[PDB]
Amino acid sequence: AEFVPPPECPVFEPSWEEFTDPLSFIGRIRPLAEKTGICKIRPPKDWQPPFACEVKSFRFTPRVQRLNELEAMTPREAFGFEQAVREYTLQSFGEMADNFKSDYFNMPVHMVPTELVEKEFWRLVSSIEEDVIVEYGADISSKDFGSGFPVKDGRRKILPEEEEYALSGWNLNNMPVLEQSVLAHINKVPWLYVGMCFSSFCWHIEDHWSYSINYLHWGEPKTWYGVPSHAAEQLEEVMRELAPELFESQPDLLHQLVTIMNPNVLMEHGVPVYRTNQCAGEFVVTFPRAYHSGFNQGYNFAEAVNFCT
Ligand SMILES: O=C(O)c1ccnc2cc([C@@H](OCCN3CCC(F)(F)CC3)c3ccccc3Cl)[nH]c12
Ligand SMILES: [Mn+2]
Repeated sequence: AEFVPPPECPVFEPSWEEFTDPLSFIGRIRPLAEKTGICKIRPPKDWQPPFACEVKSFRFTPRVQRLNELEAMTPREAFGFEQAVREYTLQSFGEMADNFKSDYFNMPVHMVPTELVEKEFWRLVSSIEEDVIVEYGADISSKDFGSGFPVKDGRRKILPEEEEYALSGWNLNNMPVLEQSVLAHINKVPWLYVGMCFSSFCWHIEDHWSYSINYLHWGEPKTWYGVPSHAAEQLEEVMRELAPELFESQPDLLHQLVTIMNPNVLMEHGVPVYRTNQCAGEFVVTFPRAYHSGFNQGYNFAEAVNFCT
């Protein structure tokens, strides 16, 4: 009945020598990590970049997420107007996020086990008797208020001890993003995610089957699920069988907007699924054509970008 957590994805703790070049390190761990779709990378203990976003002016209107919107398809009066719209600052969103989680679980936010949030999230996704609605500060461009990493673009002050992180190859602004093609000779910045408890992203792969790298700057963990690329067709077949028939004929780019599926359903159909809790200061790398999904344990701040090799 209750959710069965998938097996854990690989976690790498590179030494300072191995941490010199990201693409070199990802290329070496590839024989294992590409068989799990996702992997987690813990930087050395003394690698701690500062938070370089413009906090005072950081404002956004998050998207409203109804956890059980797909199950509800199986209409309500005045549908399409369920939730009033709120604009937040970073502070007011965190106050809302902490108040929501502490009130939902009736305990301090840091005392809620990650396994309980995970079990409750997937129960609410399939629940028709309880309509839980959360908000997600998703797809906030790093050009709006700056990246979470320090950037030497002469827009915000950089301290001498912070210049190492502005020049680091693990700075998401310094990842290679230019794909090779003939059209590139004839003729992208990171995105930010401000999460709260139960805010989520559904199953998808990246454009051009690209790699992606994800960094959690601060906050409560982000729970991930990943499927290796050799099982990509198996996942799409399970979707074709069990996803809502009204969305069956939709192209992949549109279907991926609502490809919500319990990982146990995929595992029951023979699809290998791996999980991880990405904590503050840790990287998550997704490999080409590796389907991934997840949700946030609480108030946190993430940065993500697609990169090419
Ligand atoms: O939230 C995280 O941590 C996280 C980690 C990894 N991948 C994702 C992907 C997303 C979301 O956007 C995907 C599509 N957009 C990607 C960025 C873009 F600029 F190209 C514009 C299109 C999303 C997807 C499905 C349902 C809800 C949400 Cl919110 N969130 C992720
Ligand atoms: Mn993604």
